[PDB]
Amino acid sequence: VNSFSGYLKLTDNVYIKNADIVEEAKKVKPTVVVNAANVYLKHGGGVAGALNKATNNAMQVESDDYIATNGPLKVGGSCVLSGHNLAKHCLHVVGPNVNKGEDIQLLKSAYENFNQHEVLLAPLLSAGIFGADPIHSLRVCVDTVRTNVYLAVFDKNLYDKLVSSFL
Ligand SMILES: Cc1ccc(C(N)=O)cn1
Repeated sequence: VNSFSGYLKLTDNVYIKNADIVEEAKKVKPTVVVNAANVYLKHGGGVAGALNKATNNAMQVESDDYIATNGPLKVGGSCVLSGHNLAKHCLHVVGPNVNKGEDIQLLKSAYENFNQHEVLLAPLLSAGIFGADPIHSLRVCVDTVRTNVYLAVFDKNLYDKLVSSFL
């Protein structure tokens, strides 16, 4: 048993809810919250800008030190950093950004990072301002992630479309 409430069960391991991932993280304090990161860990908008704002910019300060030491992530890659006031850990995962012309085949590689963690609170990778089709992102999630993932979908309209179109 875990602390996640109000989710619809899609599969053995994937759950979904219409929720603000920031508000969900603040309530649950999960072991792992996933950030929709870019390779530079520049958290300006969307899930990343919202998560970073909720940490009072401490996520960005930590991220800048990580990049100064290690250089940029790979598209499809990840790093584990602090969860600050939101979670124990933040898994920063880089899905391909369609609005930058990145290979959508890298979405499966991105979701494979989730398998290193038994339970995660996450957004749909490459959705929102990353430009991918969220229906596709949910299909890749279900077909790739084997650990227990609790998906937070900000848009109520999109949430309802994801549920009603799910095979
Ligand atoms: C303020 C806020 C919360 C959540 C998101 C999101 N999931 O893109 C964006 N902005």
